[PDB]
Parts: sequence; structure tokens; C-alpha cells
Amino acid sequence: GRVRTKTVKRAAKSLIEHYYSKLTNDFHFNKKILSEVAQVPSKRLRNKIAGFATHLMKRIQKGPVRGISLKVQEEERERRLDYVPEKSIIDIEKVTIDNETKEMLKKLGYQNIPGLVSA
Amino acid sequence: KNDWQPQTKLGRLVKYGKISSLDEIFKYSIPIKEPEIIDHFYPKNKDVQAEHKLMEEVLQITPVQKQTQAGQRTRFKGFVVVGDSNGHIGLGWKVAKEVQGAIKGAITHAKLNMVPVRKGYWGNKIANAHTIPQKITGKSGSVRIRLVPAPRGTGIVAAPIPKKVLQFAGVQDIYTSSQGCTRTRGNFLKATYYALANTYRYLTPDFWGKPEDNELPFETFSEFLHTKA
RNA sequence: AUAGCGUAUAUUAAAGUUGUUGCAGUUAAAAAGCUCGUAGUUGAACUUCUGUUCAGGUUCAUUUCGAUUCGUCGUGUGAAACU
RNA sequence: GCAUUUGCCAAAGAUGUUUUCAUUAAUCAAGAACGAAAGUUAGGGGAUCAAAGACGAUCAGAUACCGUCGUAGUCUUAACUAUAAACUAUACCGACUCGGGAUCGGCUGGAAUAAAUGUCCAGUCGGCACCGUAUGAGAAAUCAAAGUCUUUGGGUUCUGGGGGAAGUAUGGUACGCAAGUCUGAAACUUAAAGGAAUUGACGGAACAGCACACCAGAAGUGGAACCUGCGGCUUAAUUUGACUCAACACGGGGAAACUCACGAGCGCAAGACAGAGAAGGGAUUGACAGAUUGAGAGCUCUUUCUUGAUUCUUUGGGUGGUGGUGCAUGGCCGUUCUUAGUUGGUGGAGUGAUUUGUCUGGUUAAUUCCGUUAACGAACGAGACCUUAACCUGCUAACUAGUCUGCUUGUAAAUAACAGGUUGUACUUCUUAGAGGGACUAUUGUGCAAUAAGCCAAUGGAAGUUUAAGGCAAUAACAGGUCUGUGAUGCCCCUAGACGUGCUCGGCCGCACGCGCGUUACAAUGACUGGCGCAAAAAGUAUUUCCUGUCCUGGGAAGGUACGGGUAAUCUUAUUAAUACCAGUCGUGUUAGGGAUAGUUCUUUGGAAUUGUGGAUCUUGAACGAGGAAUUUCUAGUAAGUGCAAGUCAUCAGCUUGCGUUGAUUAU
Ligand SMILES: [Mg+2]
Ligand SMILES: [Mg+2]
Ligand SMILES: [Mg+2]
Ligand SMILES: [Mg+2]
Ligand SMILES: [Mg+2]
Ligand SMILES: [Mg+2]
Ligand SMILES: [Mg+2]
Ligand SMILES: [Mg+2]
Ligand SMILES: [Mg+2]
Ligand SMILES: [Mg+2]
Ligand SMILES: [Mg+2]
Ligand SMILES: [Mg+2]
Ligand SMILES: [Mg+2]
Ligand SMILES: [Mg+2]
Ligand SMILES: [Mg+2]
Ligand SMILES: [Mg+2]
Ligand SMILES: [Mg+2]
Ligand SMILES: [Mg+2]
Ligand SMILES: [Mg+2]
Ligand SMILES: [Mg+2]
Ligand SMILES: [Mg+2]
Ligand SMILES: [Mg+2]
Ligand SMILES: [Mg+2]
Ligand SMILES: [Mg+2]
Ligand SMILES: [Mg+2]
Ligand SMILES: [Mg+2]
Ligand SMILES: [Mg+2]
Ligand SMILES: [Mg+2]
Repeated sequence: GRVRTKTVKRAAKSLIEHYYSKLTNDFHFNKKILSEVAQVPSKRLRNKIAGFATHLMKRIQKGPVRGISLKVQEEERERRLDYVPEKSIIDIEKVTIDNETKEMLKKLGYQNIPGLVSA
Repeated sequence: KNDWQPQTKLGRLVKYGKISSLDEIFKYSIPIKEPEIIDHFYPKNKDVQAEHKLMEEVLQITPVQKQTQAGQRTRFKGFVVVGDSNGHIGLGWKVAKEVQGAIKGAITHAKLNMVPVRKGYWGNKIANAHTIPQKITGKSGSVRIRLVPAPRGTGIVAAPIPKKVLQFAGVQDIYTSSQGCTRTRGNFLKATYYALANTYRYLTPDFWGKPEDNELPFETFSEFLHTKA
């Protein structure tokens, strides 16, 4: 019966959304953070929200999470993903062509363009 | 909150007094979803003599029934015509559980549905196009309406309903023909409306030449739109 | 409505509910169980195409003009379908 | 309509043609060939089934569905008959409008091999179809035609004109042996009949949820006596509402008077207010006393004395009514249901009612969430919220709580032990209870989850079943209940020997019986006799009246009034409960189990106890030996047992609402 409700998940989304840089794996920290940050009419409520938000911090540490878009952390993550060697895969001066590709090149007349190796 | 904040690009372009005329919107075929854009071009300062006075009329109000979880749940449908007698007409309809509600929503609908009737000449072309360029046809559900152009001062020869529509369009002189179950008022109205709309769809011989090539308002006004208000 | 106005009955529009113009026929009434076939109705394409010149009007257009006038006339020049 | 092998006979399409003819064609009243089954005529044949029929069964009835039989038929020669939902319910010839694979038959190239009447590939012509799709059609279902239709004309036959009457009547030098076929009316009557589709409701259809619904169990009711409701039946009267959950220990419905509506007999007017008459030279009230009466009811009658408009007689008419009508109504309250449901905006789909949202699937107690997603976001309901219970050796304090410290007192060798009495710039563990903490499913988990919601386990934790138990309860209903809770009422009824307001006696408790809640038992896990410093929560005096503590008397229930406290954290009391425990009796039998029912006595509440209000003492001791068909409630301090309070209340708990004590079996 421990399923969590609309109010709570909307709340948690928001709290992470604005505050992710302030937030900890510790419930007891995040609950105080929430308390300062927000108007929450109940102790019980705040605690449920804080717990779920903590849960989602942990889920975020592992990877992408549906429903929450942290653009700062996502752009950092994007720059993370780029790595480029100097050679690429793409070698203009040496390129390999199938038999059929060759037939279509004959059709266009491009069969002889510099650096083309048939296979 | 009696001030309109546009949610449409076109809405901005209209409120800030940028797009010139209504017909221009019609020309560039820019979708109107905002029932404000229309009240814009029709000023409420109330000068009694303009034929550009925008008119609203409730046509239908229907007690529609539903059988739901052992209850019988009624709402109201309504049909509404909007037009200036000069060239422009729209038809709308709305379902709601309160009458005046159905009416308001249907007025709004009808405005979103504004359409440019074309006016032609019967015989020799002298002054006021009193009628349609061709004969054309509305089709809704079973119903069909045919609009045939009439000579000067013939007046509108047509049933009470399509007559009302046509008068709102500002067709002065016309001949009518109707097929189908015409007592279905929504279909009759719809038909007449669609018919009236097809006036501009018809490629008549005078439309044959190369048209003007203009840039869309949005491309011209691109600078305006990307300022942040 | 009005010195007139009700009612009954046949007939006309309403009726694209007789349909040539002009209706319908899978399920609302409606394609014949199926073929052959005479009357009836219905029927593929080809023949002096075309071009050149003249004239007469009749239309049209108008950066040709004119005259006068509340709009016709004369004239251009070309452009038509004619005859 | 046609499905075994082979042979024969004539026929056919499609394809292939640089073959021939040359408009020879399309459709079609006449007129013709066919034409399932069933049926008919004359012969055959007859195995299977099988109308009719004979029987069994089923059933209220079955001349039916089921079963055992069985004739005509079914098969066959010659003949008739001409009909079907003879169905794509879709006329034929011809064009033209999308895309895609596949299929059957020809042909044309190409490719592989094990080199062929076989494969594969690419074309194409013709068939049967299918799948997408239409900015084409349609009322829609749907349709590649059902498209190229008011932008209405390629050619040609046929058929329809609201529903029934009726494919009936009638006529057929139309047919048939017959059955019948073909042709085919009108009178009359009627506002609908009809088509598609939507939403409900329903289903003796399919699937999926949820609940003590069932499952694993428990306690049992149903069997007995009694108690208390219903119904019957008596009755002067047995007042009455309420009949499946959703009536029936329900109407706070435990009624001796009262209550109280029922019944028998008596009294009052509190019959205002207005009009008419009467009244001051008297309207009217009262009352000794004798009768009278149940009654010191002046009710009545005789008897007069008082009294002094408080008004009397009519005519209108108001008060009053536990009289009717919940199907006239408010308000409140039950129930579907505490189930998880219900809306709207803007976008998407329909001509439209409507639909999507609001869902395949997981997940939750939950349309709780996750995810899917032509939907995006929201509102109500659920959750949250609120009350009670559980954690604080930390805070704030307490003589209307307690602890300790120091004094003392008693029993004792007593800086022993156990008890009192005192005490303080003392203290907060216990006790109040204010502030604030605390739980969020926390931590961990190569546990299950498509790693998402979530579930699971272990650890920590006062607490991890939504912490536990509750309060609140959307949209819609159900002519549910309530005129008898209301000085909330519409309408109806009764208005002076009143259906008004009183008084006296009955009645609601009357018993052959039927049906519900329930208390108590059938005993040994027991009954009885002693002993035993174990609760919680409630109450409480307009002063003697309310809780009641001492004390005394009585064998007892109970009485004194002798001394007292308390409008209460101070007093009853922080006790006085009962299961339980320890001894001892009794010994598996209607036994002391069990006590219904009865007869004397005594006491208490009440003017009143008889028709036993309760309580006490001796007797008296029934049914019942664990309960047929049925069937209720229930998952943890829970069931069950066990007492206690509160409501009622002068007295009367077998009821209700609560309170703790002892504490499970089994699921989860
Ligand atoms: Mg019509
Ligand atoms: Mg039919
Ligand atoms: Mg010809
Ligand atoms: Mg025979
Ligand atoms: Mg029988
Ligand atoms: Mg047989
Ligand atoms: Mg080949
Ligand atoms: Mg049609
Ligand atoms: Mg359409
Ligand atoms: Mg299709
Ligand atoms: Mg046509
Ligand atoms: Mg009673
Ligand atoms: Mg009254
Ligand atoms: Mg009374
Ligand atoms: Mg909507
Ligand atoms: Mg919409
Ligand atoms: Mg629409
Ligand atoms: Mg729905
Ligand atoms: Mg679900
Ligand atoms: Mg939503
Ligand atoms: Mg709860
Ligand atoms: Mg009733
Ligand atoms: Mg006493
Ligand atoms: Mg007490
Ligand atoms: Mg007695
Ligand atoms: Mg007794
Ligand atoms: Mg008492
Ligand atoms: Mg009671």
C-alpha cells in the first residue's frame, strides 16, 4: 500500500527541478531543504515528498530519469559524451565501394572519382 | 482581465495592429484559433451606420440526451451565425450543460469559423455584386443546397434558415434548391455555410492569370515576433 | 386576413414523393434463379485537312487620335470570328 | 452445380500468333434451353439415415427438443414440376480514376543446382481474392466501387413509389396429373412500419477486477430453557410506524401511574377575534350541606349565598390536534458504498447523438501510480486533512501528580528489612500535558520486477499491514425512512358528551402456534468451599436531594444516623472488577453439571408494586448428554472468554454505547 500519489510526485519533481545542486542522498537533509524552500502544510506530507525526492536523487545518480529535465546537468552530460579521435572513421582519400554501388556510380558516371576501392 | 493577451503568433500580429485587414488573413490562409482576432476588426465603439457591424445570432438550442450509469443526462447544443453583411460569414455550434454557456461557446466557435464569401454579377456588371459568381453546392449529412445566381432585386429565394445565413453573408439576390432531410437544422445550416464557402474554391475564368507573389506576414514580421514582451 | 372570413371535396404548386430535364433498387420498397435470342433501343476510326491574297461589314482592344458633349460620331492601327 | 482409377466422346477459357474475315457487335418484349431440395406419375432398387407413425422418457401439460423403432422419402431409369436467404440480397457491354505483396492459368527473358512436366528472379496477359489508402462515395455499416452525380446525359433490359390488407380475392382458349407456379387486385384500415448507428439497461455469451465472497481456520446461531422484538390468535383495548440485504434489543420503543396514540367512565375551555341580540334593576365564577359519584369532580339534583364583566345566546371564524397523507413537502437519515468513481477546458475523430482524455499492460486498499499514449493539461471524489493510541532518562513545569534528600515513628541487635509521619531556594524516571522533535518504507540487497511504478527480505527502529483504530464522505439515484422529534410545513380530516386540554381504572407484558436479535447451559480445560494488597474508562449535590468514605445495628438483602469529604487530578479512589493463580472438597451418574418453574417468609423504589419493579432466606428443581436442512461474524492485543462503566433510570439490563483483563487457531 506504499504507492505514492500525484501531489507527492509533482512536488518531488519540482523540488529536484529547481534545487538539484542543493540536494543530498540524505533524507534528513533534503527534508530541511524542502522545509526552507517551500510551503508544505503537513509534517507527514513534507516527509513523503522528501523521501520520494531522495529516492529520485538516487535514481538520477544512476542515469536518465523520465519526467525530470535538468538542463544544466544534461548539457554537462552532453559534453561528457563527446570524444573524438583525430582520424575519424571517415577517410575521404580511401573509400570502399560494393559491386552494386559501383553499378549505380557507372550510371551516374562517378565510378572513377579519386580514392575509390572496389570490393 | 478585460485585456487580450494573444496566444497565437497571428494573435500578436493582429492585436498589435500589424496585419492590415481580415481578408488578408484569409488570403495567406492563416488558421484563426483565437476568438479575439475577429472582434478586433469589428470595433465596438458602436457607430450605427456601418455595414461592417458584426452580427451574432442564435439559431438553434437543443436539449440533447445521454443515458449514463442509470441517469438521463441532458445538455444543450446551440448553433450561432456570425456575419457582417459585407462578404464575411461564420457558423459555429457548442454543447454545454448550461444554455447561455452553449451560446457563448458557439459564438466563439462561429468566430473561429469565419469564411470569405465571393460576390458576383448576374447580368451586365454595373455596381454592387448582388449575387454569386457561379452556381454552387453545400453538402452536410444527407442535405444538399444549391445556390444559383439571380438577377437584380430577385431577393433571397430560400428557406427561413439558409435565408438567415445568406443575409448574414450579404448575398442580396439568390435562387435556392434543396435536397435531403432539411429539417435537421444543423445540417441545413452547415450545408448553406459550406456552400457559401465554396464560392472562393471555384476557379472562374477571371482567376486564370499569374497571381501576385508575396511573402507571408510571418516572414516580413519575423523581427517583431522575436522581441520578448 | 379583412367587407369579407371559416369549413368540406376534386385539382395545382409544394413533389427530385412519376424523375425527358430529374429520383431511387447491398441492408430503408425495389436487379428477374440462369443462359440463347426476334421485335425495340444502341452502335469504332478514315475522304477538300490546308495555305496564300482581296474586299465587305461585325466585334475588340487601346501609349492613335480627334470633333463636339453630358456620350455618340468620325478616324487610326493592329486583333478576332465571320461573310 | 461439380472431388476415386483408367479409357472413350463432343465441348470450353486464358495465353500464343507480322493467320483469315472485315462491323459481322451491345442489350433485349416474343419465343426457347437449363434450373438444389422437397414434391408428383410409371417401373426398379432399398444399405444408411429418416417427414408421417409407433413407442419410451421430460414435463403442470408435451402430439416438442432427448432415446428406441419406422413408412414415404433418400438412390435409380423414363417422365412431370420451376420454387429457395436460387445471396456478393449488388443487372450486362464499355471507358477512366490510388498503392502493395500473394495466388491460379499462359507466355517472355534471366539465375542456381543433383540439369527437370522441378527451383528461384524479372516481366506481362487473363482469373479468384486480399492488405493498405482516397482531397472520391454514402444516413451510416461500409464501398477500389457502392467512385468519375445539382459541375446532374457512354449503350441497354428489369424493378420500387408509407404500413398492413395480400402474393389474398378474382379472371386467365397461361401452365401442372397433383401439389402448386405464373399473372394479380381493390374495398377497408392505419401514423407510423422501416435503415443504419449512439448511449443505457439487460442476457441461462466471452474476458477481467474487487470484498471475510470463497479459501486455511475459529467462535458459533439454527437444537434446549429463559429474556426481548415481529407475525398470528384471542381482546372492551390488545395504540402504531417499519418487511431481502435496506423490517423484526430498530423508532434511544427498558410502558406499572405519567409516558400514550388504545380501551371503559367522568371534567374543563385555555370557543380567541368580528357582526347581531342579551346584560349593571346583572352577564357570569365559586361553594358549604343532603342525596349523588369510583372520587371532599359543585359532576349532577335539592339548597341559597356569593361573585360584579373576567362576558351568555345565536351568525361567522381562530387557537388546539401522538388524527390522515413520505407518492403533497422541507430538514435529517438509511442504502447502493467507504465500493472508485465523476466532470470540464484546449487539441484529435464523427453530418450527428457521441467519442477520445477516462487505455493493452503492470502496480495499489484506491481512475493509487507507473508506463502505453491524439491527446495536453486540470477540478471533485481517494489520498492529503483531522481525532484518538504508540516513541522522548532532551525542553516547559506541577501541593489538585510523584520521586528523592534530611529529620523522625513502629516492629527489630539495628546507617539491615518493611512500613507510616514530616521536610526543601531539591528533582522529572514514573504522572499529568503544552512546545518541538520522530517515519519518509529509512539503510542495505548482482532478491523479483522488461530496473518504472512497485513488491520482498534482512538490519536499525518506539513504531514500517495506508504505522493502528476512526471522523469526514463526489456524480447520481432508490416515488428507501421519517407529518409520531420539531412553534419546518401544503392538502385532508376532528372542533364542546371535540380527533382539544385533564382525572380514575384497565391495555400495550394478554397465548395453539410461526419467525428474529440474545442471555444461560449441557460440565474435569468443570462446579463448589476457602486464600490471594492485578484494571481501564466513565460518571457525581439549585446544599441533607448527587457520587459516597469511615462508624454502628442486622444472620441477610438492608437499615441507622454517629463522624465526615467532594461541583472534584483535591472527595467516592488513584481503590473494589472478573477471568487467572494456590489450597481443599466433589468423582463421570440428570451428579452439587444445569438451574427454568414454583410456595412461604424478609427487604428496598415508589401515593400506588397484585398481572410476581428489583434484592434476601429456605425449599422446589424442568429442558438440555454439544444440536437436522440451513446459516452469521471474524486476521492481532484480533477472535473468544472475562468482568466494569455510561445511556435509559424513582425502581427495572438478558439491550445498547463504551472500558479494560486474560489471550488464541488459521490465512495473509
Ligand atoms: Mg425537400
Ligand atoms: Mg428486411
Ligand atoms: Mg459513327
Ligand atoms: Mg416407387
Ligand atoms: Mg413427474
Ligand atoms: Mg434408426
Ligand atoms: Mg523459362
Ligand atoms: Mg445514392
Ligand atoms: Mg465524407
Ligand atoms: Mg478496401
Ligand atoms: Mg442520374
Ligand atoms: Mg412494545
Ligand atoms: Mg393548524
Ligand atoms: Mg390527544
Ligand atoms: Mg471535450
Ligand atoms: Mg472538441
Ligand atoms: Mg467537427
Ligand atoms: Mg468511460
Ligand atoms: Mg487497471
Ligand atoms: Mg490527466
Ligand atoms: Mg485511514
Ligand atoms: Mg413506499
Ligand atoms: Mg447508608
Ligand atoms: Mg463509582
Ligand atoms: Mg406474590
Ligand atoms: Mg425473577
Ligand atoms: Mg444509577
Ligand atoms: Mg433499547
